[PDB]
Amino acid sequence: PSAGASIQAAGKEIDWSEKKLFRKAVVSTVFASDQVAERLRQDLP
Amino acid sequence: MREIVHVQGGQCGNQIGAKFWEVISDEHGIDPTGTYCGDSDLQLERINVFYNEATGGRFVPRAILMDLEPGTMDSVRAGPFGQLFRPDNFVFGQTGAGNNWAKGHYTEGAELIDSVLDVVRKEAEGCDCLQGFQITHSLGGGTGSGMGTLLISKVREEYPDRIMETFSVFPSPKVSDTVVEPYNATLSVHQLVENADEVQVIDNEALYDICFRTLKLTTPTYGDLNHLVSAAMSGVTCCLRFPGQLNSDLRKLAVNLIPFPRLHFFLIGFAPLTSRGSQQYRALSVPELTQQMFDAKNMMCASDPRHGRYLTASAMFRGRMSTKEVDEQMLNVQNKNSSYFVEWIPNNMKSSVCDIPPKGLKMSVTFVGNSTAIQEMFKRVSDQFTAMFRRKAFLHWYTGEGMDEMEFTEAESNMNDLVSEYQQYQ
Amino acid sequence: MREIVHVQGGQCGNQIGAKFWEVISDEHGIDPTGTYCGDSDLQLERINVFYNEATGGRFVPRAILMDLEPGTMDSVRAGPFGQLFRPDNFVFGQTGAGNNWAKGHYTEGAELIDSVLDVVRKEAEGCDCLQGFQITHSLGGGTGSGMGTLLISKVREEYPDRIMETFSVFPSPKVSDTVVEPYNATLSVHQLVENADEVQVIDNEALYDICFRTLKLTTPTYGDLNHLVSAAMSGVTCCLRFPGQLNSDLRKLAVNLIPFPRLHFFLIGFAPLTSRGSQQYRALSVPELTQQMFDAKNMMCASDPRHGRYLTASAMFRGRMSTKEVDEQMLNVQNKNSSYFVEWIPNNMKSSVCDIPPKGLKMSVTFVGNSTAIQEMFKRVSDQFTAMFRRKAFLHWYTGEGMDEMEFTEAESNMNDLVSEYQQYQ
Amino acid sequence: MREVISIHVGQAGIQIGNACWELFCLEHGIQPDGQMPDAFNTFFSETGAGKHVPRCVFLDLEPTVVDEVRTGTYRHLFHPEQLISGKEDAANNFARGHYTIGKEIVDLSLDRIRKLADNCTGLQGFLMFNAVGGGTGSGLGCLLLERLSVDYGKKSKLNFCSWPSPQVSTAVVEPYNSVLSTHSLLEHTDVAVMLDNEAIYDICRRNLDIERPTYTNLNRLIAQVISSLTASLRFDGALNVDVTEFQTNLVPYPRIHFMLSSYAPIISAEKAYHEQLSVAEITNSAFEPASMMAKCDPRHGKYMACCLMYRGDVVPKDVNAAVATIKTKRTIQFVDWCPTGFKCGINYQPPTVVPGGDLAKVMRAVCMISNSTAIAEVFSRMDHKFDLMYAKRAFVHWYVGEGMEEGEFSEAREDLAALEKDYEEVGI
Amino acid sequence: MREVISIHVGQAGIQIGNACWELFCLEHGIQPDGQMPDAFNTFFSETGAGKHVPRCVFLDLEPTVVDEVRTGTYRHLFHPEQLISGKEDAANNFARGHYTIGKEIVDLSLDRIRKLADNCTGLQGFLMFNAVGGGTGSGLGCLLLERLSVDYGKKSKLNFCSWPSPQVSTAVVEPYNSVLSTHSLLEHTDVAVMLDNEAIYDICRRNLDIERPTYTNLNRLIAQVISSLTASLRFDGALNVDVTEFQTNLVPYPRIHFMLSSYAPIISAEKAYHEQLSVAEITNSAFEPASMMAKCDPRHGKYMACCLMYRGDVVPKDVNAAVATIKTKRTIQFVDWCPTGFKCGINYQPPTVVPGGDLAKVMRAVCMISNSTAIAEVFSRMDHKFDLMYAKRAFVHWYVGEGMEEGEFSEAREDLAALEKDYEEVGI
Amino acid sequence: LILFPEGSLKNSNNTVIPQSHLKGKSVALYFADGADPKCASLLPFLLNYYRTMNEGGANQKIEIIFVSLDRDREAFESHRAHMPWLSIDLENPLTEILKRHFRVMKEYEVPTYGYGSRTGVPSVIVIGSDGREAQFLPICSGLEEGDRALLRWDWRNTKFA
Ligand SMILES: Nc1nc2c(ncn2[C@@H]2O[C@H](COP(=O)(O)OP(=O)(O)OP(=O)(O)O)[C@@H](O)[C@H]2O)c(=O)[nH]1
Ligand SMILES: Nc1nc2c(ncn2[C@@H]2O[C@H](COP(=O)(O)OP(=O)(O)OP(=O)(O)O)[C@@H](O)[C@H]2O)c(=O)[nH]1
Ligand SMILES: Nc1nc2c(ncn2[C@@H]2O[C@H](COP(=O)(O)OP(=O)(O)O)[C@@H](O)[C@H]2O)c(=O)[nH]1
Ligand SMILES: Nc1nc2c(ncn2[C@@H]2O[C@H](COP(=O)(O)OP(=O)(O)O)[C@@H](O)[C@H]2O)c(=O)[nH]1
Ligand SMILES: [Mg+2]
Ligand SMILES: [Mg+2]
Repeated sequence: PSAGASIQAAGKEIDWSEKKLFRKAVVSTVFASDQVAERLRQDLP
Repeated sequence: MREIVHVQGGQCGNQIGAKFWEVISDEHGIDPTGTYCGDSDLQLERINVFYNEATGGRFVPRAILMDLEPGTMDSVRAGPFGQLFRPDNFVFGQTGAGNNWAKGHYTEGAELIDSVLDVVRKEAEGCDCLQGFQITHSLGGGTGSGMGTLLISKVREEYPDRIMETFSVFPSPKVSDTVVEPYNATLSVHQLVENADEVQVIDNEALYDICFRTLKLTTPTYGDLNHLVSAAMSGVTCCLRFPGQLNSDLRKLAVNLIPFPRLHFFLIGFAPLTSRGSQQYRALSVPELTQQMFDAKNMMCASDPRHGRYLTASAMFRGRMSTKEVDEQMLNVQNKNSSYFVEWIPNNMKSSVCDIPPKGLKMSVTFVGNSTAIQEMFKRVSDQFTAMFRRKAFLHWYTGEGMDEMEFTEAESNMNDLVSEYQQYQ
Repeated sequence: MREIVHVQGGQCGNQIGAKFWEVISDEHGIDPTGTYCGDSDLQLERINVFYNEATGGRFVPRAILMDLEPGTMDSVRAGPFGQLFRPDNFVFGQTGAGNNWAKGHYTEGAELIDSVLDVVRKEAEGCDCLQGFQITHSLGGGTGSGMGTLLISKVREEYPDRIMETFSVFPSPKVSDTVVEPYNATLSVHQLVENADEVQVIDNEALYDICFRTLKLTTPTYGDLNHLVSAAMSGVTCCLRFPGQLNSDLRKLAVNLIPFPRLHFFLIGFAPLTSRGSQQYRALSVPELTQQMFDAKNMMCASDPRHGRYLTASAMFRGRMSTKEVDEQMLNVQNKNSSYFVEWIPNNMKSSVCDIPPKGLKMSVTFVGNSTAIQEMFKRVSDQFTAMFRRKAFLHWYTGEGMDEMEFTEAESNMNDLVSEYQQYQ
Repeated sequence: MREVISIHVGQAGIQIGNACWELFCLEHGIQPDGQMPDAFNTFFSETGAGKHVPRCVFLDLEPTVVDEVRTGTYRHLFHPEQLISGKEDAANNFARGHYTIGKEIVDLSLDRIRKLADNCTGLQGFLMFNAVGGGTGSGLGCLLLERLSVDYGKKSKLNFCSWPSPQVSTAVVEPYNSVLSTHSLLEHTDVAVMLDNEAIYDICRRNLDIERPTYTNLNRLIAQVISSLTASLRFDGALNVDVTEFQTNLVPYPRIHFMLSSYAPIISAEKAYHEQLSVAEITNSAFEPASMMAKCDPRHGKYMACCLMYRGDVVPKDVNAAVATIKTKRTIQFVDWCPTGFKCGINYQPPTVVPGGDLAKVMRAVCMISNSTAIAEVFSRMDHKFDLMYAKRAFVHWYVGEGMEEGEFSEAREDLAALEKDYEEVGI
Repeated sequence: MREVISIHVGQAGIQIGNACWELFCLEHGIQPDGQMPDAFNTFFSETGAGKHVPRCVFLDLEPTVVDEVRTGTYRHLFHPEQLISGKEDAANNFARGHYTIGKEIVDLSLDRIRKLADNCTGLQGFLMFNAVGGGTGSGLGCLLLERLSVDYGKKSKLNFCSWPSPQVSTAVVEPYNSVLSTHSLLEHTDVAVMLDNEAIYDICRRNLDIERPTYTNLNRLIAQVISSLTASLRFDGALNVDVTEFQTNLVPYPRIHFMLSSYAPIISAEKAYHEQLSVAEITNSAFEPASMMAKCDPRHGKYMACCLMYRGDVVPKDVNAAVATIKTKRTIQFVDWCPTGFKCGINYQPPTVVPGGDLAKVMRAVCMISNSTAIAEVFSRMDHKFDLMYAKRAFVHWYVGEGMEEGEFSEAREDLAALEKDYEEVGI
Repeated sequence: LILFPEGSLKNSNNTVIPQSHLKGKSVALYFADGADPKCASLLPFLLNYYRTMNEGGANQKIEIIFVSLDRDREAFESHRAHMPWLSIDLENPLTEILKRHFRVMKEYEVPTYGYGSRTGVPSVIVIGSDGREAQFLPICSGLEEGDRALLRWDWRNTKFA
């Protein structure tokens, strides 16, 4: 019985933390405005 | 005081809603941490129109972001100005509304409408009195035409005394995104005409033509369309939040611009718009802003207003300006091309001035009109609908969720006699 | 001047009063050893209502830990805040009930009931004049529903004027844990209905959906339910410990909640309940706490109040507040709900501002209401009872330890007699 | 504190106990010399300087299976006086074990059982590990259990039987002595958990990937079964199940108490890391028809009560979710007098693994023990088997020789004929 | 969250799965063991400490390709018992895959996909990959979709067939196999795109200059197609679509659900350098009447619906303007009643190239899933290939002597002919 | 303690590695004979298994050390040129000490070392830190299942720590 270093099978560390209603989302250039944001701002470079 | 509940729905609805809070927060000095960096009383003297203080100096918005699919909630929250809303108001489904009106209005939206209605009555019954709701759904697709219009019937019968404005995005059949657009459009007109009082039709062909021909941008994206729409969105409710000489709430737009209670689909266009070069050559004054808003390559509907007539109109002038030039310029347009302005209404339009201009600008106009050229919108989608319904095209889904053959014939009828009610006032 | 004698029954009772004696002890500033370690002189005023002072400066709780399994109090005495109790009132059995109602109320509980009634009356007879007793009995099991309810019968005759307020945990069928929970529950009801004063019913099912749909946590333990009930245990006894602007004790909750002398069973809520994400975005003032109080999801019973009338109530607000936002929101919800409110009573609401909130919290409230909508949770158990008992299933071990068959058919004869009684006031 | 005196009879019971007492030693770490290099007081009795001695009485009328464990590795753990042995084997014969060769050993076995039942406070049950397939297991098992009925009347007396499996049968007289032992299993036993060889044959090939296991590999599975059953008594955890409430949630009528069993995470370590053993996965693998360790399709007969022994790191709420998963499934049927049909227990320490065995590490396991009406055709298949040899009375002269008045076969015929007749009488 | 079980049946279905579960592994970052050095939720259930496993079953009634994956590189990416095999295959016969050898494999496969569907309720649909030109692919694939309808029914069942080619068939009995399996292909699947082999040979003969391609190259182009339909099913994107949004927007009538597929650009290193990839350029090469991947000229028919999956560095107005130029060309016709026949979906993630493969590192790609009346041609070649052999009952004694009887061959004829009259009555 | 001294452990192309180059890996000895039909049948399976394990991953997971039970040095090198993993020279008495420690002999038993149980040829056996046995892969044993008992390996729970 000296073999006590037998690591657990199936990586089951059940989620003690709260759930995540939000998953990662890459910020997209297509839904980011730019362009007309500075055209409706009278920038005058 | 008077609060405007914002009832974003669908992928198009939440994306234009996020940019709407991106153009209202920068006017109100709001950081996306709820704080206020600014030095004017004028930004918080009426902060209760769109923002609610929650016990920590944070002005969380009144926005009820919904859909039936778990994707575009994540894009908004992780996006810019995203960590400003309330996650309880991020009410969503888990399945996918696959451009199907039947399972957005009748079956799948039925088990989510009760939870969304709880959220909207949460932030609407606790106030002094609400001025009115504000939906920004899209009238093409599954949950925009579905879940978006389903609540419109439910909260109309719950509050049948208040203004209900809808920045609906009509489908573009010239070049489109789906095939079942005619079904998702005709089955949403007949309940947007009986349970709504200010529709604001927005086409994507206009959003693409006027960003490229007027603004002279080679490739401006979806968020660029969102900022163009949301610029008009802020300019309709400018007078509610910011003070002005001739103020105008949403009900003031309705009382002056609705000839008959069924004729309430409105054109809308924001009309200072110069290109990258012409920002230093154009002259910002009231006559030049007046000429732009009647010019058809400023219009955000892509139904040409000079093919029809003008029952009535309006222009929310926004900025410091002299008020004679507000109203003497409007008979310059009413007397020059009087072939459009109809004869059974003298001085067809409603002017208004809110003193605070939008950010960066000095003077802006938000032209809203009721022209009988939107009957061309209901004409080209009628062409799409009668070609498909005559051959029972794409039907087994819709008859699959229980809704049957009969209500197409009054969906066509409610749109056809709406065209006939625009023929006999031009 | 007032004293409460607390007895914990069953493995549920000795683990829900294990956390109750944690939450009320740091509310009075008590070390695990027993010394006073607090920040306010407003902790050491009514220590007498839950504690007895010992030699040396060490307060000992008035807690009789009552069970027949010895292993439960071994874990309590080894866990935190369990060595605070006096060892001589750890009245432990060794045989233990087999989740039988006969095991405790007729055999192998009756020899030990003299051991528990002697230690109960030792704490009880030493008093100025006590309010009464609180018992955390656990309908569905064998010891809390068994010998714990015989404590309810055999304390009522020695103290017939002192209150018999009692917290209960009924067995919900989808969170069922023992097949004979129908037999244990309905045998524990028909004795509790004639010997009790205030039965605060709690369900494990509705403890799950308040932590899954409001506290926003998926499967992270069972002790989350114990702490949520333990806030409600101390929220009702706010005036017996701390001063209040308006005062109400449990005898106040007797006259203003029980209309007729068989209307005992009450519904319990607690509603400053905020999730992790909505912590920054939620206003913790009085209007947002009176709406979650009456939110049917927040109630700790799966016995939906919208499916029934609503006789009386008591609003136990706990935090420094103005009384003139307590009570207009009582009449606001009473006018705006209307039909879900009994009609032969003008005001169905009670209010009592307690001046000192629990630590962390600025402001709290605990619902104690008497609604007819506990009829469906009772009738749900009665459907279970008529399942096995119609053919006499699982019955040869309730008749082998004493009992005849007559007390089973009497347990249902006064069961449906009560649910009909709750029903016809609707 | 608590203790459960184990009584093993027959070579199957002895070899099963060689794996069960193997595994109890390594759960709470106890070396074969008794020494450890309050939880041990469920199967061990501390006496002296760390000399933990088991609570068992070995029994066999032949000196071959228990002399061999005297010379093995447990000469010192198993203290050498309760390893009761005889000389003449009962030879697959009920009339030998229940009669002439066997009264000499009941007297000494009852002595050491009485010494083991009156040396620790509040004994809690008797786990018998018998073998109804032969001689000493069935014959001495029946006589001994009939004496415990009067010596301890109020007493819980769980059994663990190896019933003759349908196609596998290593002795031809198994159908006789199986029916002859129903008299000892119908009115003298509280819990009758049913095991047989060929179902634990199949449970190891398709799940543990051993195509040639042995009775060691079988008895490791049985040792896992009773370890989960007695894990709540020995150890601590939320919502414990005692032996006192074990039969209270499984035995509806005093005569129908024949249960079954299924384990769940029986996977070798290769295809155990490749599956996430969730609560819903292991409970549906438990209710799988092929996971019963009896030839019993649990679909020709409706369930009556279940006892799902979860153990390890399991939360008490997703157990309710997975139970609700089973309830809504139409392939797992229930009968109409049980809107609730589950009593579940939960331990906290993980299901142990034997170093050198066929199992892996999991901190979860469902040892569900269920009392269904589908146990009836296990007995009724033996009814047709018994009648085919009794018609012209072969293998009978031995029984009639050492006892067995002709008519005990007839009363055991009608005893087991009344047994399954109760079963379809209950479920309608 | 969202997930699809990818059933891989037959021998060609396994060989497609060998290519798809290499491109998907490179796309998600999964090692051949399973660890990584939350988009991995539609394909890879997290069964470990970073150790993923595909939600797929490898199914072939012949053991030789199943064991070859079991001894290959991805022998630990896959759970060992997900790879279900038999011993005798079906050899080129519908009724062997459907009846005799199919008893003993459907019970364990449908059990396994039940244990792959219980990990989440939010399953989008099932995929099934087969070759309807031979024994196991058509034979077991028919019986699989039969029983899949009596289990989860509203759940979508897609299909990526490997239909016989005009002159390429590499079998002699294949018109009997293909025609007689159309019944499962017409009443039990929802999306039924055709993919014959020598169209893909033509793709890597004109656009890749490979005069000597193998089956492993064809599977790579198929795997790139599967990656681009389910690119939206795991990632972000401007326009997001799931599997039910395909069917509602591409299938006009319930019987008309056989699709065609194209993918562009299929280009290599010597080509990609001298050419500018603009959205109009890729959609032009996708719409040309030779890039169709099952041998069906769209000029000999009328389009009914068209789904395009833009993927990578693509802006929406380059989609929205170049789709107009397609509509203006007279060589392509939409029939009468779909003058919005275009479902465009935009992703951000570029198509990942398998290193040392045959494709470039293109930043933008389109896959076509289109419906047309032109695919009366792909089923009418089976009309004179089946009926001309069937005139005097060729290759019939295998099928009738093995369970199926004569007459079911007749039933397949009006099943295909009712499909043929259906496509000609819709487009007029 | 030390199992393999400084000059004992040599891999392919004859470079000696010390004990330091072996942690983090699942280590087995492999007692095999050159002329033995069991070994000749088992060796391609061991080669393929070793190649798949130690090629498809982010770490070198398993590792095998050869020990010859053959007759001479030419038979050593003829066997040795076929395996790529570690090995011990036959003339080192370390092989004989491992033979006596792990009981893997070849029926020459009473002439020198007359104890009992035998565990014959071949034997791949996984080892640990202090040279203790961990688990036996049952090629020729009580399970006697050949050419697939290599799959009974447990690399995660047996590591040379
Ligand atoms: N599970 C299991 N069953 C066994 C084992 N050994 C024997 N059996 C079964 O026991 C049944 C017969 O009982 P035996 O143990 O062989 O003999 P007995 O009960 O001691 O009585 P005798 O016949 O007098 O030796 C057979 O059906 C065997 O299948 C074992 O090690 N494990
Ligand atoms: N695309 C593709 N098609 C293949 C491949 N291998 C075989 N096919 C096609 O499959 C058809 C023959 O069926 P197979 O897939 O070989 O085998 P089967 O129909 O599943 O029946 P079995 O051989 O018994 O398993 C022929 O039309 C082949 O052209 C492949 O690797 N890729
Ligand atoms: N103007 C604009 N249109 C959008 C946006 N997102 C999507 N759309 C349009 O919405 C149509 C597709 O509808 P969809 O979003 O799928 O409907 P849903 O079911 O409500 O999600 C397409 O024509 C898009 O052009 C946006 O951010 N702005
Ligand atoms: N809320 C709560 N419920 C519990 C707790 N412990 C057990 N329960 C449940 O309460 C029910 C009552 O059982 P109980 O009488 O206490 O068990 P017994 O002491 O063994 O007779 C059981 O079915 C448990 O599921 C706890 O700590 N808190
Ligand atoms: Mg034996
Ligand atoms: Mg083939």
